[PDB]
Amino acid sequence: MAEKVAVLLGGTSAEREVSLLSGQAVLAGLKEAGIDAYGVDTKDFPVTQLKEQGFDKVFIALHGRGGEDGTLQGVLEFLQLPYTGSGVMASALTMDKLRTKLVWQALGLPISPYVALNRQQFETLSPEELVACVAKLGLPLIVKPSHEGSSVGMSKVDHASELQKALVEAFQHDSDVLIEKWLSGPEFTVAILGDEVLPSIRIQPPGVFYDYDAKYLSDKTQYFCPSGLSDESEQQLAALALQAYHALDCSGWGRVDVMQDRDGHFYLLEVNTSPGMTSHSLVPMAARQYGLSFSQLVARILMLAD
Amino acid sequence: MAEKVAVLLGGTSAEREVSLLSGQAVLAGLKEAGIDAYGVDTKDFPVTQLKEQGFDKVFIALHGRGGEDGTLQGVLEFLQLPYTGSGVMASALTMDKLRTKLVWQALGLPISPYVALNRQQFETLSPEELVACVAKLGLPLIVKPSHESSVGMSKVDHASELQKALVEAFQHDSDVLIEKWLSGPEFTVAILGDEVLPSIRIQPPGVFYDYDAKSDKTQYFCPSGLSDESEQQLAALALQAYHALDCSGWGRVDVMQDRDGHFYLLEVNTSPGMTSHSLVPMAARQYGLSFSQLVARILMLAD
Ligand SMILES: Nc1ncnc2c1ncn2[C@@H]1O[C@H](COP(=O)(O)O)[C@@H](O)[C@H]1O
Ligand SMILES: Nc1ncnc2c1ncn2[C@@H]1O[C@H](COP(=O)(O)O)[C@@H](O)[C@H]1O
Ligand code: NA
Ligand code: NA
Ligand code: NA
Repeated sequence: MAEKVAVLLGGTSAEREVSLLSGQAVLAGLKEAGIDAYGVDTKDFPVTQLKEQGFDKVFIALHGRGGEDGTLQGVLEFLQLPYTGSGVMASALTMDKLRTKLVWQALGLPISPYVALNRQQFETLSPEELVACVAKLGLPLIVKPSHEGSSVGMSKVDHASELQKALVEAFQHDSDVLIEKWLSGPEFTVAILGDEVLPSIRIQPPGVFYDYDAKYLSDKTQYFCPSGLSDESEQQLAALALQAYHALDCSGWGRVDVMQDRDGHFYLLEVNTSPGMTSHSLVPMAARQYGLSFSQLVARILMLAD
Repeated sequence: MAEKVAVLLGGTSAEREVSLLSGQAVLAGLKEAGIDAYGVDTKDFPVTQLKEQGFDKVFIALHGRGGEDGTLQGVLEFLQLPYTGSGVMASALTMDKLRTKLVWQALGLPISPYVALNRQQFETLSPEELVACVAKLGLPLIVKPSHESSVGMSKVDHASELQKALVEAFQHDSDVLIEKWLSGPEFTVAILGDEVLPSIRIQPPGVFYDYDAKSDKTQYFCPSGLSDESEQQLAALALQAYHALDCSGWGRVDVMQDRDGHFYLLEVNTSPGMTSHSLVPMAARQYGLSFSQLVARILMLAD
């Protein structure tokens, strides 16, 4: 019989409202393609019952916790249902910004100079020792929790005297914290669809961070596709992005986040393994510039689930 | 109302028979400690219904696929049931010999000199170019799939044997590793929470400690023969390796020495065997734990 496809949407993360909109858009595009798709709001329906309900394949339009972090991927693996996007390991690994950075560094891929600190060091070290620990990074600094957490707990530290309060804030959210040399920007994202690298997008957040307000709420964020990069720089960025995505064992689709420093060198930030899928979200924008309609995009993502 | 504990055992992986034994043992030990535990053969009972069935906490005594690789951990995270051993990421990461190696490498942890090949490379490059890729490693070499001790491993003694090995490895995975051969001896270090248990020296019948080994020629030595000072160095290295991969609860770290007596990290196993002939129970005996104490302490680390 024809495949019955579940579009997982909404859920219970902070990104619920955006996921409802992703899932709505995905459903309409699947419908336009003639795919027998059904919206499943996982706040109300347990994912562990999908095989029992008669689904054959899963389109993941969830964002954040319980959607893009390996938990859901593990449930679908247990159910033996094919599903979109990256597998368990890559989905979880991409949430862990420390271990993402370790993998990339071992491979020789570029990341901003940084220092990692765990809670037992933080409790053991004085403020002045903590300042000395990061002095090699210069000023300003970015301090963040190591794990992805809807953008929370990050600070830009302009003076050494401010480090302590930034560490206290970050350690409210995670027991590993990262202190990074500040990158000037600009910021970019590079969508990946199976083998294919899509046109980059330049991202201009309204504030210091491309955070939850910037990504999902504000109209002040600006995006540029094409990005403005030269052909030679676009080629270099594309190859870098694909290397970063493979480094983490990603598959199906995703997006790689990159920033430049003052001299134009690219640095890798992270990979998003369940990107927004509203009609004007990044991946649909990159895909339209590449030549795919929204419908074709979601059909392709789904064809890559096997 | 005492907590009701499921001991997940058997399942459907290649390791099912071993897992039945591990599970049987675990179940007996938990009950011996006063825990209200039940055996649950996951071949017959779906892990998705554990909460519906009234279970409060889970001891995972499954091995291999669907047991120690993150998939089960994802289901138990969804159900919000506390469980033994490492979480989703560490459980999955520890299956990937490549990305394990990369994490350890970036932290400055000791691993055998190696060269990683992806498939683009195998199929592009000619047999002579591939010999040349790994020249700097010398001889002899081990060739292995990045996932799965199972199939696909070779020992390569001359450059001319390499192609054959790369072909056997690439039947099984698209990241393949070529490493400098380490002389041994080989050791394993069980970790229980924060505590490192006494090391075990492992003498396999042949070249690999690999399943047939995990024969009845396989020999284990505990004490391992290391000095107190080396045991301390090993214990610290092992803990660092385990924490590097985000492991928790318990597990086993596999390490080898080289010709200069330095230790090199091999892998971390996140759901170890618990049979009468298994390594973690032997280390636990050596530390002065009963098997019942051992399993209760592992369960106590689940919350
Ligand atoms: N080292 C850095 N320097 C400047 N901006 C950063 C840095 N790290 C993160 N950001 C900003 O914070 C956002 C979220 O950080 P992250 O989740 O680490 O990518 C990025 O998309 C950037 O806008
Ligand atoms: N580089 C190496 N040199 C020597 N023996 C190895 C090497 N790598 C693996 N082995 C053997 O193969 C077994 C399984 O390897 P692994 O799956 O990488 O942990 C180990 O327990 C060792 O007995
Ligand atoms: Na992810
Ligand atoms: Na529109
Ligand atoms: Na594992």
